[PDB]
Formats: sequence, structure tokens, C-alpha cells
Amino acid sequence: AVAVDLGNRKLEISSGKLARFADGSAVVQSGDTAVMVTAVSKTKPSPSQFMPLVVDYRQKAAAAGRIPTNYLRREIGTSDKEILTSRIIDRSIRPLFPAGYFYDTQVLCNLLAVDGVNEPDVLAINGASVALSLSDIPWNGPVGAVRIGIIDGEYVVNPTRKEMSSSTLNLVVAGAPKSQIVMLEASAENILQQDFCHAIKVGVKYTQQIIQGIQQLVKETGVTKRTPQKLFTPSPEIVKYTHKLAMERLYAVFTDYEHDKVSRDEAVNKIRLDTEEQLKEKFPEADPYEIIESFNVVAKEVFRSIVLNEYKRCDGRDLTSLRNVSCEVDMFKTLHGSALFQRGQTQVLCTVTFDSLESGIKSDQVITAINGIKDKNFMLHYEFPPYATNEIGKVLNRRELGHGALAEKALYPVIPRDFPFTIRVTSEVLESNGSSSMASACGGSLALMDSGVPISSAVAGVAIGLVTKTDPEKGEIEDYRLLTDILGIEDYNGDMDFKIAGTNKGITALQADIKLPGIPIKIVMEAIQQASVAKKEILQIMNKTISKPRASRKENGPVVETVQVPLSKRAKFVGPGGYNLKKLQAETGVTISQVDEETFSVFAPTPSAMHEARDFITEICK
Amino acid sequence: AVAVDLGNRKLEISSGKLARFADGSAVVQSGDTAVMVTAVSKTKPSPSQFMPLVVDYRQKAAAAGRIPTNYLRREIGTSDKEILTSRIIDRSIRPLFPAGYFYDTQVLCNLLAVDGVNEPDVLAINGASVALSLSDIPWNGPVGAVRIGIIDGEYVVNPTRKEMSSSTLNLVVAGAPKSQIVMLEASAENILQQDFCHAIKVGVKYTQQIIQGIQQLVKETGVTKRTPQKLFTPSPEIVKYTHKLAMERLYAVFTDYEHDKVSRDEAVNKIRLDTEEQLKEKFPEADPYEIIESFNVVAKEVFRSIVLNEYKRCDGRDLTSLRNVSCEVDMFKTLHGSALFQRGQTQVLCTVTFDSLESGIKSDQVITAINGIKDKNFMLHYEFPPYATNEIGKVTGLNRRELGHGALAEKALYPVIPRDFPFTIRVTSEVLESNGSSSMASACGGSLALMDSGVPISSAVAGVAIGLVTKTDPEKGEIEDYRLLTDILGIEDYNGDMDFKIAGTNKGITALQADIKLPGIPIKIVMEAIQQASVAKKEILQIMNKTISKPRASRKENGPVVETVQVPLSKRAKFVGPGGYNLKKLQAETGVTISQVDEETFSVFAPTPSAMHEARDFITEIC
Amino acid sequence: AVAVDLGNRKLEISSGKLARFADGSAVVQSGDTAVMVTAVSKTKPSPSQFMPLVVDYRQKAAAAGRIPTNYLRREIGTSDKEILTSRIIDRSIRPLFPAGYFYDTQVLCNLLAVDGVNEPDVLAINGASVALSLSDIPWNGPVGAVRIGIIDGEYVVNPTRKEMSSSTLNLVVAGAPKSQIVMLEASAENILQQDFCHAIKVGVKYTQQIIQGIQQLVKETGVTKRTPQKLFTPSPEIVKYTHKLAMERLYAVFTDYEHDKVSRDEAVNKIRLDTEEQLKEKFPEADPYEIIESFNVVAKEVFRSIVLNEYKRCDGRDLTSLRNVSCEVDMFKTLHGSALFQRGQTQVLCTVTFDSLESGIKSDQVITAINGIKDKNFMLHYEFPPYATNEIGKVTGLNRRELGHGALAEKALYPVIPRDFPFTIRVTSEVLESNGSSSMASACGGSLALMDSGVPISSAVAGVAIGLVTKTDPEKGEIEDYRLLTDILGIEDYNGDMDFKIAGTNKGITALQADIKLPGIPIKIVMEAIQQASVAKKEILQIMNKTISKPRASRKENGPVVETVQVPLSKRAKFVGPGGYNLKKLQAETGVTISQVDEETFSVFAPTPSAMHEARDFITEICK
Repeated sequence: AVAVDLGNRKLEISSGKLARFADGSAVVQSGDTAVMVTAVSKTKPSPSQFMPLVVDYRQKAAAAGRIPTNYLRREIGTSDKEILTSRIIDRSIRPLFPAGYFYDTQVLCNLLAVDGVNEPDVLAINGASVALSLSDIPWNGPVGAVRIGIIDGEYVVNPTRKEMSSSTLNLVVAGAPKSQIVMLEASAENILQQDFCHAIKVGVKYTQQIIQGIQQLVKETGVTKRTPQKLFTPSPEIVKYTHKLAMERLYAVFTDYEHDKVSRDEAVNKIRLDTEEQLKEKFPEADPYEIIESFNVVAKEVFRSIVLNEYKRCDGRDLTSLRNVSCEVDMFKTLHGSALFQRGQTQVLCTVTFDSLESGIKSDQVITAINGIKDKNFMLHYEFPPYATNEIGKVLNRRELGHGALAEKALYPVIPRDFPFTIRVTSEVLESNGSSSMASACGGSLALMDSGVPISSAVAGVAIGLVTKTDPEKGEIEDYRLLTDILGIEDYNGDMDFKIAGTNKGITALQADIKLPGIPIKIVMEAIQQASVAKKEILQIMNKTISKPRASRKENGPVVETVQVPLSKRAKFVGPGGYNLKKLQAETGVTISQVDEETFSVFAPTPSAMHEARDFITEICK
Repeated sequence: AVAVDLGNRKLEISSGKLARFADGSAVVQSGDTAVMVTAVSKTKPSPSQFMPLVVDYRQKAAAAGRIPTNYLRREIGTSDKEILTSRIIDRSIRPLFPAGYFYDTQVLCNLLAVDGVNEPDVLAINGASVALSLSDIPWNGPVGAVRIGIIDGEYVVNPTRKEMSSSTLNLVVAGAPKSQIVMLEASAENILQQDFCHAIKVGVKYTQQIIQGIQQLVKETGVTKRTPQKLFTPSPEIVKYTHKLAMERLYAVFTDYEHDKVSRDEAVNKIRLDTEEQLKEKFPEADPYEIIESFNVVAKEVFRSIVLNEYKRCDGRDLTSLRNVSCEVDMFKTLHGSALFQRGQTQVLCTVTFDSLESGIKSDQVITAINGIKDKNFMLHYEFPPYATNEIGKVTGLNRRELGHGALAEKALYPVIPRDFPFTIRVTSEVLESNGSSSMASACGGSLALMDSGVPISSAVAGVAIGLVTKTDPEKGEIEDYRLLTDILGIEDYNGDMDFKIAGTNKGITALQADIKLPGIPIKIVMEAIQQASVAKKEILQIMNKTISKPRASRKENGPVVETVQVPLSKRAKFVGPGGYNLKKLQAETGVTISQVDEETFSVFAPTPSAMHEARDFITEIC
Repeated sequence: AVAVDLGNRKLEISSGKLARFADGSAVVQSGDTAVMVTAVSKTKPSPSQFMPLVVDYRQKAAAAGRIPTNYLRREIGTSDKEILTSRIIDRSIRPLFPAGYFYDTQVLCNLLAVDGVNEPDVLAINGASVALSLSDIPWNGPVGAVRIGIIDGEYVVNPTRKEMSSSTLNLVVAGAPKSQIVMLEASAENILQQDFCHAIKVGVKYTQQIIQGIQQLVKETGVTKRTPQKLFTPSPEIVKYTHKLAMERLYAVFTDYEHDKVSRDEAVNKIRLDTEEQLKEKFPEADPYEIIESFNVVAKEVFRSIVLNEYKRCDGRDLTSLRNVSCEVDMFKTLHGSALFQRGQTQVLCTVTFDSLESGIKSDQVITAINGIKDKNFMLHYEFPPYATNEIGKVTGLNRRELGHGALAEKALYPVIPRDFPFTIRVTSEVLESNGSSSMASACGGSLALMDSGVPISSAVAGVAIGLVTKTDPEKGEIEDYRLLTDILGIEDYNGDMDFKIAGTNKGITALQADIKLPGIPIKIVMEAIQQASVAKKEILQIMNKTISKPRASRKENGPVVETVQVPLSKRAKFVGPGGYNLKKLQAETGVTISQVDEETFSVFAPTPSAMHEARDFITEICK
């Protein structure tokens, strides 16, 4: 039992009492909120040729504490808050696993109690670190996680629910030993870059105190890490031979600036086919997967050496240049708003649909409390069809759900208040070669302006890559390069996917997907600054297509007006138990609600829809 | 780009702007409705050893694009309209794929915009043809698809949404080059055969103009086709050896008229097992699947040669002869209506249940509008349990075949359903055993159970399936001669060329679903199939009328009742309860349904008079 | 069409008309309720090296046939009643399958008609018996299933729905020939042990009449059984060789009394790894699984021979001794009630949370509320997370075992739940560690949490699992001698013959579920299993009573509050909003549940006093 003090909060960490059969277990308590996290890792190697790691964060109360149970009454599935928290925990712990740890691993978070004051999502990240630290699963140093908010200009560590609602910043920082950063996830109300950068430095300082406390608990209880059967990494002898065979051919492919996505991959695949054939001959007894991974290591090394040595990217761009950006609005007449955003070979179609206010709340209390009503009546739906990458796939996706929330909070600060309709932005990825999620914010802002929503300002996002050269002995970063508007290959062979969105005068969202086991804080600051100048250029291009919201909504847009029905005719109009109202609203598409005993409010998505419902009302009234 | 004129309708086809990463892509626009269709096919052969093609039609908003539904995809799943459209698109494009194309193919439909006037489902079929034509996926000639309706006695191509509501016919025709019909799917309000035949002729002519427009776009684009890694067809020399080995054994089995479904299947399996081993020794290098498929080619060829040369089926009857038909009603006392229909070795148990009119609502706006409210408060649920074929399979969820077969039988029985019936009519058809057209048997059995239940339907409805066996030379590819078979068995559909299901009353046609496996068939074959099915439908209706010819004068005594109760407004607070909790509690415990009509009156629906009996007790026991 | 007379009830069994393609099919009718059951078994051995038997029970309607269920999504298989009924049928027929019958088998039940008077679930078990009897699927003897209830002190066979609503006992007995018992499932209203045991005796007598009727139809029809192409029992010569190689090593492991669950398994697995790499060399031609099952046969025999000959268990306990029991209460301040029950290495955390009476139990769609309501506003949820066994599992997806265990523990605690409680009582049982009867630990832990919440229950409920190890000659098949084990471990259940989970108060029996793995056990063994469990239950209740003996005088101060607030009729339009939008919004941002009582007042349920603080300032703000 080790206590950690963070300014004015307490973090009680304990182990050895509950769930003693799991490989690792821990209980993290702040105030009256307790979360127990367990870690289980199979001893046998996994058949899958990667690191199978799943994180499941389960809650029992929907609206924190207030709803008693969602699991007892509704087994229908996992909300988006549970999925998002699982992704944040997964991002914080995955980089610290050793390379080649091909073993099935599950991290489960069980919310023992919640007081409705201290949020359990932050304690769940720390619980995963403590459970993995005390376990025998091979894992690197402990990770501390805090949430930084800004209330009345002051930075608050782990703000309560009451303060979180009044905060202009919602930033979560996961830090490694030596003040490294392994996870960043923020949503801000268009705050300045200077305020945003200060909060990151404050957060990393607080996570070091948690790491010191966890290391103390690891010292008290004897922790002996297991020895895995074998770590699945290609042998240096095989990797060296692959470098001799295919360095020149791979170098020529990556120095050929005429390649597109499909031709670059085909050229690399042709080298892979030839090299793997002679690799098996040289090593007849080698693992078949070891041949595949050895080529991927050599190809990644060759790709990264060009950026570091020559400052030239595989498509001929320099470190700061953007890809070609094309914008378009008013694609189809019947849509309330539309926009087609193109960035290199990434195409995104964004649509804006207006709906009734009542569409937010559905199906009694528990269902509408599992997924709470959005603060402003505005949600974003993200789709990643299989053909976006020329693929076959079945049509709950974790990546697509997470990207939708990332783009939704990027556009959230500029959405106006008290809009007379629900705003539903649908972002569809038609072609994928880069940051389609960031293109959803740019295209979503264009479609919002085209639909007539009076947003405060345009929102643009970009992804910043990173290529580093780490010393094999010290482990420190000798030198690094930051890339603007990375491709798919640069993200695949890079060290991070630093997606950040915002307006021209502020920052609205950030999601750093760091693949390295921690990066220095100054690299994060330079990534924010590099993306600041890249965002200005993108907003310059988008403003040429459209610079301000349209004066009025489209003529074929939704209408809302009241209809008066007498007391005598209400029985016939509503029908037996509201059957007539439910029948009319189901075929003509309108939504009718009673505001009082006399007047009803009718919402029709199109003027034609209201025309049908208007004659239907009058014929009953006569 | 390329525009095609269809009467007063204008069609636009374009490509090269959206989804450029897919193997094929196209945008088909009619009016303000735009649909984008993509085709993706893998280059590595799939281990499934068949055609893994899957079509997923998707709509972003229900109720003619008025109520968005894309966001609740997680909590809703796929609607029935989307599944039915996917089956129609699959039927139109599957027969044109080359034989042995065992590569994972998926076709996606993305409704870019819908204006609530032009239906996007027909444009989706056309988009699938253009996307495949422009792609490098090996696919035969383009397919045009139109919808034909009959409004005020005139034939309309691609009618608007408000035009099909007043239409007596809803027919979708997919055509291949040279006026060959690929897919047929219709649902008419008991229209004459001559009117039905004329609409098909008009539709095929309209699809030819679409094909001509698509071919122009293909030539302009400059499409080149990939060379597949391998086409998994058996070697001609392997089939020649297999034919010599099992020609006589298979001939004797198919000429034995004492066989049933099970005994015939195990008889050909005995020859297959013996031939399998001998083929392996002769051709050790041959693939394990190549040996299996070669026997299937020989068995299919021997099976068809008997029909073509001798005009006799495997079970001994002639081309126009039906199998034994037996009917029975009122087997169980407590069922509102019931019927047991037997045709050959196919047995279907049909049950009729009367529910409240409020059961058609799903209590929430979006989900209710996703599938809509039934037109006559009539629905049909079709169940195909695994024991119908002596098989083991999961029963969770609803597969696409069950959904499609339920809508087909529902469309067959829809025109005769009366209007303003005081209850929701639910028909459940369970295939107890399957050897033939169970979906058509659900139409016949459903009609019998509807009359037994006491619903005053206009006329009895019967449905039959028509097979087809054609001889085609590989040199050219046109049909030389053909045989049309009445009431085909499972082996005759499996080894046949089409599954021509059609139902109707004695003086009209109500539903049709042609499932053609050939790459198009002449229109004259379709006309003959409709005529041959009308004769068989008359024979089946003759047998059914002996069991029951008119609906019962009234519903069964144990049937549902509707009553109106009076509660004073002061009493309403404690009778209804806090938030209606008392009413909801009485609903689940007893089974009755109470709906407020006005301030004092409450309408009560009880499935049984006994269930009603314990409902007035609750009303009076208060105070 | 053989008819069987069971007192005043008539049972009609027919075959040969419907579903003739299936391997076996039968129709069982009682009154106006008819149930058709089919059985299909594949003739090709399954790749999975066990018996893949699945039973699916489907009802076309809910609320005893009043509400049609099909026409809806969520198929038909998944439902509270349907999953439990499938579990009852599965346990009635599973023990009678031959050993080594690794063939895919499915049993399906279709409710042809339901009259709302006779229960189709009992007919479904008999239908599964007839369908398997008439099929060519190798099955060992028909079984008969009856339901026994006590209505006015008299015992009623197959009670109607009206009689079950007034019955103090809900017992289902499945009997094999020669008066054996295959399945027991009871839900008693805290009845006396002598009355409970008499009902079992009466039930077994009635099942013998059904077996007599089924056997008449089998001979009349002329059933002939198939010959499976292979039975996967290990060869006698390999099993005897594994015995000579691992008997001494396994004997030392099971006589080592300092082993725990994990250490014992690793010690056994060490012997398995060393023995298997010697059996393969001795029999290079042996099937790979035949080696695996040969070691399992030897290990199971050695484990059972110790308790038979020495009366000593693997952990040093005697036959009637319990494991260590530890209990804690109110470990977390914010929970309405909590308890941490520990039994040996089995650890269960139980939580009690109150709910709004109305919105809690009533679902959104009144049609979708097929399991409409619990008689008392009380239900239990059982969770078996994968880390309870140090495993990785599907955290989602339907779990039949989890559903069955939740209803079993809920049945145990139901008779002591008070009536007309202001809130919906929801008990959560989470198995943090599992080494035995976590289901019965949920009964004891749930009892402690209920008293800690202030719920005035009548008495404390304790449960226990009784195992059994028998000696049976292979020449004939009778039981010579046997041992009954109190509070069995996981290994004792795995290598045992029966998992006799029974719960009750200190003066009665509330629930029972006998998981008999043998092809029937004598009525005598069941009698002493109940008596032995009575002694163990009293010992457990004394340990729990030390932690807490009576319910708290009041609920926790941070518990739910229900009180009304007056809303003027002139302000009703603005407060409720357009079509109840404002009430839905307020009830979603906060946990407060608002229900309109009359035209001027609204009843407000608040989960916490702070929740009503937020709600009160929200409504008063509207008043301006």
C-alpha cells in the first residue's frame, strides 16, 4: 500500500488482496473511487505473428455512479466511452512491451466503486501500469498518467467531474521514466499554443511522482519477471544478410519520386519476393516468419536512413512541405451540406444532415444514459469502408469509432450554441493514404460552412511524423526529423502519428500515437510548432474554396413550425395510444411532438415532407 | 459522362473521381439521387474453393432518405430492405462471372444522395455493372436494370416513389447483351398473365439501351482485364476419364424411380467415393478439389442427358407433372389458424397469429421507420431450421435466405389480404423438411392457414417452381434446345439452370422470383415458363380447395378480443400508476395491451378470452 | 401414439409424422400444448476432441403464448427462460451418451402450440428423450421428467400455471431406468428438508411410468441404432501402461497437503509432460489425443482411489470438513451494500445497488420485455471474468454458464427477499478467484451484502457444493461404495461424479441444482447428500453470522431517495418540454428518474442525495 500525493489529490495503490490468480493485479483508489486492473499473459507463443494485446475497460454505471447498473439490465454492448478509455489505456502501455513478445495478453479494468466525483478513467491507466509492474509479464518501466485541466487560468491535476465541466482543456498525459512521453490525448476549447505547451510540461512533472510511488511498491514486493520461451525478433545475422541483398534496390525505390502509393508498394513487394526466395536458401532452417520480419526490418532501416541522411522524403518532399490539397463544396443538391476534401491520395466525403432535437434521446432512460446526450446537439460519424484501401472486409470497429470522436472534438469548439437542429456530420473515407481522420476535420469544417451552420472559424488538422536515430547502447535519441503531412508508409515506418487539429488562432484536439517507448518533451513542443505553420497553409487553401458560412440554410432544408389542433379533434388526431402520430411519423419521415394540450410541433427534413404531413393533418381536422 | 435516355427518365454514368483506389468504381445518378458502387477482387485465390462474392447494399437514411440511420449502425445492424436489395444485385451479377473464378470479391453500394423521388436500388444494380465493367475483374457483358410499373394501365420505366404507390406492378428486370434476361423479381396486385408478359418485354428493351450506353463508356475509358492466376476448372482429360468411370453407375441411379432424397444422395455418394480413389491413382498430380469438381461435372452432365434425351425426370414423372400434394388444417386447438402443407418430400407448417395493431410499432421513431409499418398490417416470418435437411447449424440471428424467402412468400399473399382487419396478421412458416420449393410451399400453406383462421382473403394463393435444362455447344454459346420442369426437386434445382419461383391466384400473378444460373436466357423461355407454371398452379389450387375452399365464417372462439373499458378521471391516476407503471406491469404479467383512446375510455386487447378474463378482474379490483 | 397417465394428467407421445428427415423426432402433447423435439448427429467425427452437444429450446411466444416473440430480432434462442430450459434439457440427456462419442449433436425444441395452462419445458425434456430413443443415435435408456409442486400440503405432478403460482416448491426430476436420478433442479420457498426429500421420492416414481411408456413406443416402432465408426476411449493396454508410469508420481502429488490450486496443477502437468513423451515412443502409432486421454484416465483413477481407500482428500480435509471461510462487509463507502466472501481459494465480491421501481424493471419496448418482471423487484447478475482462472476470454458474447449461475444464486436468495421494498434490489456477484463453487459463494456473499444494505431479509442464506466419488464395476455397473465430499474443490468436481449445489437458510432449503455426471445415481445417495449439506450449511451460517447477524437498522446515508415535487399545471408545459424532452434530458445528465404521478405532482427517484441536489436546483431554476 503506497500513497502518491499530486498537489491536492491522493492516489492509494494496493495489491495482494483481490484477484490473486491473475498474473498481475492492482487496486487504485482516489477519494471514494476504486478501480482494480488485472493483467494476464499466456505462456505459450501466440499463433498470430504480432503482439496480441487487448484492453477492456468496463463500467457499471453509465452516468458515473448515478445510473445504478447498465450491466445488470442492459447487456446490449459496450458504450463509446468504454471503447475510448480502452484505446487510451492501450496507447499508454503498448509501446513499453518488448519487441517480439508474441504472446496473448489481456488487460481488464473492473470499476469496484465510483463516487461521481473522481473520474475512474485516469486511475485505470495507472492501474494497468501497476498491475503490469507487479506481474511477471516482461514490461518496461512504470507509466504514470494524470489529467490536466485549466480552470480560471489555473492548471489542475486530476480535476473532479465538477471542475472538468468548467475546464477549457481536457488533456491526458502518460509519462515514462526520465520524463519521457508515451501518450498524449487532449481536447481544448481553442486555447493558445503557449497555454497548451505549459500544461504538457506540468503533466509530465506530475507523472514522475506516480512513477516514483509505483517503483516503491515494486521494491516492497518481490517482483521476478518471467523468461519467455523466445522473443520473436529476426536474428542480426539474417538481418545483416538481407541488408546486403536488397539495400540498393530498396534505396532506388525510395529515391524514385514518381511513385504513387500502389506503385511504391508493388515495387517493394517485387524486391521482397526476390529477396525472400534467396533468403530461404541461405537459411533453410530459419523460421518462415523470421524471413518476413527480417526484410521488414531492413526495408524500414533503408527508408529511415534516407530521411535522416538526406532530409529528402520518399515522394520528393522536404520535411515541412504539405501534400497537394483540393477542396470542393456543394457536391449534390439534396444534401444539406457537402464537401470533398483531398490531400495527396486521401479523399474524404463529408455530409451535414440536420435532424430534430428529439433524435438525441431514445429508448427510455438507461439506453439514453449509456451514451449521453452531446452537450451541443452535434455528433460526427466516421466511416472507413474496405474499398478505401482496395480491401475486402466485413461491414463494432475500434479504429473507426475512435477516429470519429477525435474529429468530433476537433470541430466541437467552433459549433454554435442553441442551433435549432441536431447537426450530424458523416465523414466517409473514399481513398486512404494518410490522415483520413484529420481530413475529416478539414472536410467537416467545409461541409459545416456549406450547410449554413455559423461556426466561429474553420478547423484544419494535420499529422506530424517522426524519424529518430537511437544509440543502441545508451538508448537516447542522437538526432531526429519531424515530417509534415506524413503518408501511410511514413506512419508505418515512423515513430509517431502526431495528429493535431485547430483553428488559425488555437488548438482544439490532439492525439499523439507514439510508437517509441517514450520521447523527450522538447520533441513534442517542436511537433506542435511544426504543425502550427502547416495548419495555417491548409486554412489558406480551404478559405479559397469557402471562407464564411452561407447566409441562410438551403431551401430544401428542414423546417419546424407548430400546428394547432382543437381539444375535440385531439383524440382522433393522436389515435389510440398515439398510434396515429407514430404511424404518420414513420412513413412521411416527419417528427411530431406535443408541446401542450393544444399545439403540436412538426419537424420535417424537407419542405416536401412537411407538405405531405400538412394535408394529412387538415384532412383529419375536417 | 455517358448519359442514357429511358423514356422520360435520364440516367448519368461517370467514373474516375471517387474511390480511385478500388478495382472498379462508378457513380450512377438519376435526377438528384446519386449512388456510388465499388468492386474489389483479391488477386490471391481463396481457399474456399468456390465463388466468395458478397454484395452489401447500404442506405444512410430510412423512409426515402428522410430519417438518418447511419449513426445507429452499431445498435441496429442491417435492415431488411438493404438485405433484399443486396440479393437482387447479387442475382444480377453472379451468373456473369467466369467459371472457376475462386477469388474473394466484394461489391459495395454507397448512397451519396437521395432525393426521395428516384429510387436508388435500381441505380445500385446499374452501378454494379459499370463498376465491374470498368474494373480489371474478369466479368462478362454489362447488365442493364430497370423497374417496370403499371400505372392507370400504362407501363412506366423507373417509376418515381409516388408512382409505385399507385402501381399494380413492381417488376425489376436485369438484361444482358442480346436481350437475355439475367434476373427477374416482381410483385403484382393479381394482374393478368398477358399484362405481366408484356411488361417483361418492355423492360428487356429498356435494359438494352442501358447496355449500349455502358459499352460506350467502357470503350472511351479503355478498360483492360487482368489475367487471373488460375481458373479452377477441371481438366478436359480428367473429366473424360471420370465420365467413362461413372457414366453407367450414375445413369442407373438417376433412372431408378424408387429413390427418395436421402437414398438418391447416398447412392451417388457411393459411386463418388469409389471414383475418387481411382481418379487419384490415375492423376496423382491433380489437386484434391480438381478430383471432386470433375465428378460433379460428370454427375451434372449425366443427370441432364436423361432429361434432354428421354423427357423423364429422375423420379419418374414427366415434365409438367407435379409431385404428391397433401393439405391439412386445424391440427392444433389453441392456434388461431394452422395448416400443414406437404409437396413431395417438402413439409411446411404454417401458423396464423392475431396481435394488436400497436405491435407493428417499435416504440421508437428511428427503428420503426427503418423497416416501416406493414401496408395491410400483414407480415410473414419464414423459418428454415437445420433439422429440415438433417443438418446441424447455429440458429442465432437471421440469415439472408430466410429474410428473402419470407418477403417472397409475403409478397405472394399480400394482394389477397383484406384491408381494415381489426388485428395484425402474422404468418409463421416453418420448413419441417425440405426437398424443393419451401418458399412456394409457404405461400400455399399460408393461404390454407389464413382461411382456417377466419381471415376473409379474396382468393387462395398457390406457388410453384419451374426448372430448366438446356443444351449449349461450347463452340458458340447459344441454346439449342431446352426442357421446362414443373415442381423441381432439390437435385433438379442444383443441377438445373434456374429456380423460377412464381405464385398467384387462379386468375392472376402475385409474385415472381427467377434465379437464373446461366448467363442470361431468351425471353421466349421466360414466357413459356410463366405459361407452364399457370397450368401447374391451377392443379395445385384444385387440390387445396378440397381441404378448404372458403374462409371460416368467424375466427376461432379462443381468438383475440378487443374491448373498451371506462375509468373515471379520478380513478385514472391510480389505474394508470406513476408514469404508467401500473399499465405496463399489467401488460407483461397478463399479456393484454391497454391503450388510452380518450380521457375516460381505454382500449384493451387480449390474445385469448381467458387472458381477457384476468384483465377485467384487475380493473374492478381497484378500489 | 402412446399415452402415459400421470395422476390426473395425460401425456401423449407420437412420432413419424413431422420432420422425417431428422435422425430422431418426436411430438409430446399435454392438454393443448404440443412440443416437437428433433435430434441430429453427424456420422463424421468432429475435429474437437470432446462431445459437441448443443441444446436449443425455442419459444415462438412469450408470457405463456400471449405475446408473439418471433417476428422480432435477437433470434429466438437467447432469452432468460429459454437458456435455462436448454440447460435443464442438456443436463438430462448428456450423462446418457456413450463415452468417446465425439460427434456433433444438436437437439432442437419447437413449440408447436402452447395453451397457457400446461408447461412446455417439461414436455421438452421428455420430447428430447423420445427423439433420442427413436433415433439411430447411440443413447443409453430413455429418461422421464416431471415437475413436482406442493400446493396445499399435497404433492402435484406437472402442475398447471395457476398451481405453480401458489406452489411452495418448483422441483424438476429427470429419472433413468431402474429408479436412477439424472437431473435435479429445485426452487423451494424455504421448505423443510423432510418435505423436500419426499417430493424427490414421489417424482422419481412418476418418471418411471414415463420410461415405461417410452419403452413401449421404442419396441413398437422398431428402432435400430447406428454403429459409430470409432469410439474415442483409450485402449486398455495404453491406459494400463500409463498407470505403471505415473501412479507413484501422481500419488505423491495428491497426498501432498501443502499444494494450492496452481501448484497442484503444475505438479500434475510436469508428470503429464514427462509421461506423454514416453507414451509416444512406446506407441508411435497411437493417436495424439489417445495419449492425452490415457493420462487423464490414470490421473482421475489415482485421484479417486485415494479418497475411496484412505478417506483423505487432496488437501488433507476429511469428507465432511469445510474450507476456510472469511467474510467482510461495507468495504467501499459509496456502494449501497458490499461483501467479500472467501471460501478456500474461491473469492467472490458481491455488491447491492438500489434502483427506481418503475424504470428499472420495465424495458423500453413492452413487447421486448419477454422476461417481463421478477415477482419481487429483485435480480442477481453473476460475472465470471477470465482473470478469475488466470485466462484470456471473450469479455463479450453470451455465456450460458454465467446466465445459469446467476439464476441459481437468485433462486437461493429469492424466498428471503422482503416484499413491497421501495426500490429494485440488484445484486452483483463477481468471481475474482475461482477454485470451487463460486455460484454458492454468490449466495452467501449476496446474503451478507443484502444485510449490509439495510434490506430486511428474513434469514441468512448459505450454499455449498457436495461432490461424490463412486466405485463401479465395469462388468455389471452397480455402485458398490461411495464417498460424499463437502465443499469440493475444482479438481474434486473435475474428477468427481456430481456437483450437488444446494442453498438454504438455517431451517430450510431454497434452491438445488444437481449436476450429475454419472448415468443416474440411487435415490439413497441424494438423500444423504442433502443431509450432509445441511450440516455444512449450518457451519457456514455460523461463520457468516460472526461478520454480520442482522440487517442494518437503516440503509446507508448516501442511498437512494424517493420523494415527490409539486409542479403547477400552468408550468407543466415548460417543465416537461416538447414531448417530454426536458424530463428525458434532465434524467440523462443526472441519474434522477422522474415519473408523473398525477396532473400536478411528479415522483422523483434520486440514486444519491447529491443527485437530488442537482435535480432540485435544475427544476427550481425552471420556476425562475
